Amino acid sequence: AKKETIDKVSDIVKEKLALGADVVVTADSEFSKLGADSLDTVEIVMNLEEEFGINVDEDKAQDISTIQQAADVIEGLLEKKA
Ligand SMILES: *OP(=O)(O)OCC(C)(C)[C@@H](O)C(=O)NCCC(=O)NCCSC(=O)CCCCCCCCC
Repeated sequence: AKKETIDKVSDIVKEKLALGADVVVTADSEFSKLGADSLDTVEIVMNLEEEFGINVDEDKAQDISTIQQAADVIEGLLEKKA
């Protein structure tokens, strides 16, 4: 995934887990480290699915460990369609 796609996901996540002002997010930052809980984590994918207009199961998003990890998977879905 490019730096642009990462910024979009990071922007939404940091905002979802906090204000994003007092929180630092990186492509190497793990979702668990950010504090993303079960109630939050589900919200992260929910917003991304709506923002990116895609659909992904939580089971598949298991290989996700960092922000970019999800970014790469999402980019793949976009390429699949159209
Ligand atoms: O929701 P919470 O109160 O945290 O409940 C936790 C729970 C008690 C259910 C615990 O037993 C639990 O987590 N069970 C499920 C197994 C588990 O530990 N899952 C961890 C989820 S973390 C995860 O998936 C990290 C990546 C998240 C990616 C989200 C964005 C993906 C976009 C494609």
